[PDB]
Amino acid sequence: AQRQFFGLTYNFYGQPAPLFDLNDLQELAGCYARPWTSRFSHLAISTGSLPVWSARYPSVASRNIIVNTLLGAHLNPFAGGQVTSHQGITWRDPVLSSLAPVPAIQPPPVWAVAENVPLDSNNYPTYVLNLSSMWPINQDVHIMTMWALSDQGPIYHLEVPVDPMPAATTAALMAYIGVPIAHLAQTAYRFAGQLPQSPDSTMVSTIRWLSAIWFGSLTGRLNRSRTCNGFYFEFAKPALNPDQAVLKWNDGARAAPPAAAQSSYMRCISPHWQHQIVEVAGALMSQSVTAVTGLPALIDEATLPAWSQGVANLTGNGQGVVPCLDYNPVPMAAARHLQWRQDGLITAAQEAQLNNDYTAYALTIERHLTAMLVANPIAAGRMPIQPFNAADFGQAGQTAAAVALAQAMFV
Amino acid sequence: PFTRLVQNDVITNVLVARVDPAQRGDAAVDIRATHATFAAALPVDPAAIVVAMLCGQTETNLIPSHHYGKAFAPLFASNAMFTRNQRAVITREAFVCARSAVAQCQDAGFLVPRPLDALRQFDVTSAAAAEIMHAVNDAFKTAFDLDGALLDGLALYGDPRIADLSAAYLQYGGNVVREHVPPGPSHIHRTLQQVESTFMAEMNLFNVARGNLYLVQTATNGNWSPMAPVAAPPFVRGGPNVRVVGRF
Amino acid sequence: SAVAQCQDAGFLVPRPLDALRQFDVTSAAAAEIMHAVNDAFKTAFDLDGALLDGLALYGDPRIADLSAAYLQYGGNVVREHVPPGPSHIHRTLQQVEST
Amino acid sequence: VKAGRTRVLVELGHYVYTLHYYDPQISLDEAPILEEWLSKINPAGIPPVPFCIPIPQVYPCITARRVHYAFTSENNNDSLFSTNAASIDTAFGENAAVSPLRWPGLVDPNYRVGTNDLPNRITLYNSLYRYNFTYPTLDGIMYVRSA
Amino acid sequence: DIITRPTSDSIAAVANATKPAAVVSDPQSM
Amino acid sequence: GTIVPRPDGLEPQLIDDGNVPRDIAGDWVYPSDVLQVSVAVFCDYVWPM
Amino acid sequence: SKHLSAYLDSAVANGPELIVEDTGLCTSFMLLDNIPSAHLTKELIGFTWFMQMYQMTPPLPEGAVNRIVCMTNWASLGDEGRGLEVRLPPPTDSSVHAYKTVLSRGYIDNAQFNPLALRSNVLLMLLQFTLSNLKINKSSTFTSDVTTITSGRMIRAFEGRPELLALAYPGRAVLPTQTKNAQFLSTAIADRIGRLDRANLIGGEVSAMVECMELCDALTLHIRETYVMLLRSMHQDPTQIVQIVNECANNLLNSTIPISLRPTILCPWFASSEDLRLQQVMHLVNISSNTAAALPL
Repeated sequence: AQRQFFGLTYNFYGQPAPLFDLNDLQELAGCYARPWTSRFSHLAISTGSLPVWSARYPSVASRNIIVNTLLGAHLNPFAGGQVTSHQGITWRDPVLSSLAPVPAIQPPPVWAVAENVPLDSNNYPTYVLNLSSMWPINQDVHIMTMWALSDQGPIYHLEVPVDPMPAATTAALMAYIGVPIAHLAQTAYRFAGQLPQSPDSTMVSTIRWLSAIWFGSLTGRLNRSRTCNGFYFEFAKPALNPDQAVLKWNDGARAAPPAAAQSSYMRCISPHWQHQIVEVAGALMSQSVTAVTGLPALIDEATLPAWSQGVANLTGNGQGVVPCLDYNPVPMAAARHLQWRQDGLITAAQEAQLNNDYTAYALTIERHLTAMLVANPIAAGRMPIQPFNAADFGQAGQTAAAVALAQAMFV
Repeated sequence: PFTRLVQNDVITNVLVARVDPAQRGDAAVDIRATHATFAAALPVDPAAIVVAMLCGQTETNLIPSHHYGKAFAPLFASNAMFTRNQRAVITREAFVCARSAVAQCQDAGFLVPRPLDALRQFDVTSAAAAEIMHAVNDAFKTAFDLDGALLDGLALYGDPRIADLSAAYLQYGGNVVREHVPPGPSHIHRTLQQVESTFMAEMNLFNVARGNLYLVQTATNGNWSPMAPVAAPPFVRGGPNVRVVGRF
Repeated sequence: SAVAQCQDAGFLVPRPLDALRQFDVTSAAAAEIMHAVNDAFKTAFDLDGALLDGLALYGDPRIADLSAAYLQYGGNVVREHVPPGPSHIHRTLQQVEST
Repeated sequence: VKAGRTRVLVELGHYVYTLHYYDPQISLDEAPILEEWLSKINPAGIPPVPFCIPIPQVYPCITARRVHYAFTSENNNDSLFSTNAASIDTAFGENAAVSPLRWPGLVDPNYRVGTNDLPNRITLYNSLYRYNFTYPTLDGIMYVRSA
Repeated sequence: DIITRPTSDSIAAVANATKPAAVVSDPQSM
Repeated sequence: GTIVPRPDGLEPQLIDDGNVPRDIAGDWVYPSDVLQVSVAVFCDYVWPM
Repeated sequence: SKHLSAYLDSAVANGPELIVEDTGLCTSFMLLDNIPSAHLTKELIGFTWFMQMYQMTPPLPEGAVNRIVCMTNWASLGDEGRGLEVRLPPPTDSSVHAYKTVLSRGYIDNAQFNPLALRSNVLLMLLQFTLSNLKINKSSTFTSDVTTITSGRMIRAFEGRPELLALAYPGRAVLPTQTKNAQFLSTAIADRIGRLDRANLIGGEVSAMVECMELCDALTLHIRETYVMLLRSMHQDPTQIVQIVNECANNLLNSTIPISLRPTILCPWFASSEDLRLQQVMHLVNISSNTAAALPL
């Protein structure tokens, strides 16, 4: 298994306290139930089936964001070795099974508020001694950290080995053909979440490949013309709703393995991710792999927010550092369409039309989000959506480098 | 755990609780006074044991792996092991929903969202809770076509309002374990919350209205819409010269 | 050729009858076209047994150019196309359409 | 109250209502209905609140002046769909047309697939997925025989 | 004879489901 | 091919493709489709004219 | 012998009924003609028009007054239902029986409702509403229409239930004489109908998954999509299944699986330990705790 993890709590965007009200906690972690594997309990195949368009939690990412903020107020044992209370609520037991209002006879100490708190598993010995039951904490803390480390989109990791796929993964994928991305992401989250597993497990390699294939198809390098061992992802028409992808297997030409093992970190540079299910699912799915296997290497600090500079066990600028790339969906879509034309899947006339459709679609997402922010100003004390500026929708980021990586990743 | 000759580690009781002792004033009470204990014993004859110990023999050239290979073959041919998994899931959903239902009828409880709190609910006695819990339990039984005992036994003490599960065992040295069994993250419970939220807006579709009712003589001759009055209501409560009847 | 001339995006064939109205044929629609042509030929040449049925009964009838291939474990793909030789009936048929 | 000297506000947060339509061309008094309604109120419980609404007409008619007593304090009229649907126009009665808001995915030019307003309003025409799952038995998954 | 074949039932069902009457008797017809 | 009957003795009208009723009298262009779906009315209000 | 036989054989079925499929319409609210429109034949001729005289079933109710009411599974063509329903009558009736689930039986009169217990009864009714809607939106055969009112897209032909076909797609209406219904339907966008996209994996096979738009309310749609989401949550790949079985047999009887495309399988056969622990504790609570209970065990 993996007997240790490191983490980092969220950042207050100038506000003095963590951003969530009692109702958020009461609804998102109430009923005295275990909160430790709930991230997919409020997701589905598509936005149309979800109440993400209005009222509280008016975004795809909204619920998971608040969850992360909520956890930041109660992860003190991995920072100071002691359970605490915040606004009258604390854990029921040293195992951190669930939350409850504080007892009246012997209340625990009140938590002193702080932000961007580094976390070590070793600070709380009982965790390791009860690893078999406290395992789910590992995954969620990792997820929270991977999101907390970045503004705009969360960070996740990619890698491709020099070897071909093992047979076991091939058979597993051959049973996941018609599945949409969201369902796939759930299984990955469900797998790593509920009991310890060793990194040398078939599922671990399986999900690792999925993240690779998803990105390769996202960049358009993997298509009906060119596929990874026969697999690739298919994206919905931009004319109706491009926020959907399904797995496919095909008799097209198979891409050759890279000359050397490739790996990097990724994130979305633009606010569109907050209301785009494929981004959320892809990030969560990829993060699940790193959760069970740990971080392969320190993340490059060069292009990260100020609070992310030089975080112990997480970020670095030395030799043993993996760079992190980022992209904007709109330029990415244009690149994907261009690759399709060069592969001959479409004509030039179609490519122009696809760009117009996707840009129109993205504009709606931006228009919705920007209107939603002023509806929920962060000064209100809870953050349903991460703050941003209008110019953030126009950043091209490192998109050119990103497609270059896929170029080298699937030769 | 099998203890061996350790006097302080001898386990005297194995206990289970149907009710959270925190709700009632039993925070710091003897574990035996708060959890029900098991009691069972089987009297075995030493003579039979001794013979079995001394009269054990097998085939001359047994290969255990082969023998067990044949023996266990028929036992893994069907979905038998999986039905219990499915029942466990349904049990989880049923338990959470039942707890959610009862809590929303009390003034407060296991901290759970209360979208319907604007409606009236006067009776909060344990009898009402028991009736509610049975209704939920029967509803699940019908929906998923179950026959055995589901969610029963919780009402054994007759007060579902504080129903909660826990187990523990007691050692002679005074050591206690006291493990908790909280439910996992259900799906239906979240949907039901969403339904209630929706209902609080679209209640008119269920022949249910909101607000007060007026009674004024009006000899109209033209259009008359009682459900959608166009004028402001007259003499809202607290207005001038408006009187509130006595409580008798 | 017949199926291609009824789906106005299909395999490239001269299209003398495009002036005529026609809703674009789906997979199911093309099957009926495939069947009728099949039956007409078998009637004309008095043939027993299957001649073209598999194209209509299974898969998408909207064919372009048949091909067979096998996949090697090393990732190499060996594909063999079978473009038809010079037809004669097709030529005169296109002439009939034009006139 | 029937003498027009008193006005009563019955306080009740929510309740079940009942309608009773009537022809606006003939005399009517709502008093008997209310009196009947009062005749069934016990300490145990109450019957649903009644209401009277004239049937909308398709021509300018002569209406008999009739008396009403009961009416609500809010707009509890959401369940109404349309009036005189099979007619060219509603002349006298209240004129309800099919509100586009419940059909964004059918009439809105700016409708996008995958949107709704679920927590606040219900839309009747949407887009959805459908599936064709198969349920293989255990032996359909693996080689079931001895191993 | 000339070749014909029935369409698939689903095609026929939809077609038959939509056949308004050609002549309708109404009192106001010039 | 909707027509619009009107009360008070005004003679009926027909829906222009710009979604505005127009008088029956005059000149008109019918795509085959609208005729196939509105022949029942056409036989009673347009054809007599 | 009953207990011993029970404890020894687990192949006694009695499993929860998980797979329920609907081929009808994913809606729970029915448009209802409450007050019929009058037939005029002497005076006021022409003010109203019925689709009946055109041998057509109107896509919308055409009474004098029309209402939206809650009726679960009113269009549920296909498999048999869960067995519990919610059917409110039109508001011209009592509709009180739908709120007498609890605290009403021996207490209030038949023609009343308990105003002091409203919240509980409402909650339970909504619960029944939720449970009744737990189905799977199954696909069905699509086809194009060769008629004049075609939009270029294929639609879902409800063979044997033509009235469903008329109701499903109001856009396919035929409109004479500009009634209030026509004044609304005439604004319908042309192509907002029928199949939108599909996952076509195997040549000549039925599409594994399809996306379309038709008559469907949001709330029921949200429920059912969650239900399938739950089902996916308890499913694992065959590689997992065979590994689990092999482990259970202490790596004896090591079987394996074939390697080929398995397009649309679903094996809801698993759960989490917490659920197992919960069921285990609950089962212990159900049985008696005396020596006469553990003996068969």
